[PDB]
Amino acid sequence: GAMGPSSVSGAAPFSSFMPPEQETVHVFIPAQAVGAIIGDDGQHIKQLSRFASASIKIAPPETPDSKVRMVVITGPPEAQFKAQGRIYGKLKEENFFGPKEEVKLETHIRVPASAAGRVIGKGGKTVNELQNLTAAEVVVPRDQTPDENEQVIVKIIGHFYASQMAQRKIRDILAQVKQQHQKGQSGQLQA
RNA sequence: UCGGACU
Repeated sequence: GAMGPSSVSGAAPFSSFMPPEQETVHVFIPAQAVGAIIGDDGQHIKQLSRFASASIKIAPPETPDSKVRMVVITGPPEAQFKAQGRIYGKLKEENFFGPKEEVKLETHIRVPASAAGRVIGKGGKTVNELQNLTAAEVVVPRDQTPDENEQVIVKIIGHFYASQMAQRKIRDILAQVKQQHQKGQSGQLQA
């Protein structure tokens, strides 16, 4: 509903719209915590957009899991690190579940189905390593349960410092797997 | 040494 005639035609058609084809993570916070993030004039979450340099979209009560709300963080690692830690710490400052409890969010990151059992380490090894030492609990889907685009989602349950280290290591191994797949023997023992 | 677990 923007009926702008646009009669002005400059040699430089400055397009004010931006396509968020950036790295998109989905992390959810309890519905009570959503009130703290969104509640501030209903724009503080949208402030995160420019602040974290990302396209911030908030989930309405659409999905049956509406006991929580999934936030759509579309942006580079800049936004991933900034927004994720920002909201994570925000749950702490808001004295919801911070002084008497540790904030435990679930970050969904994009992993290829062909590497689902790879990011979990050599048989749930990354879970043991990251949970015990880093306090980052990493969980994968049962076997894979893949999307047609061979997409699976792996969850990070922990704390800001842990989650960042975990998601970095996961994508670290992950990326190098796909590279090894391409620049190698694909996935067969022929020679 | 690239498998599958832990919820």
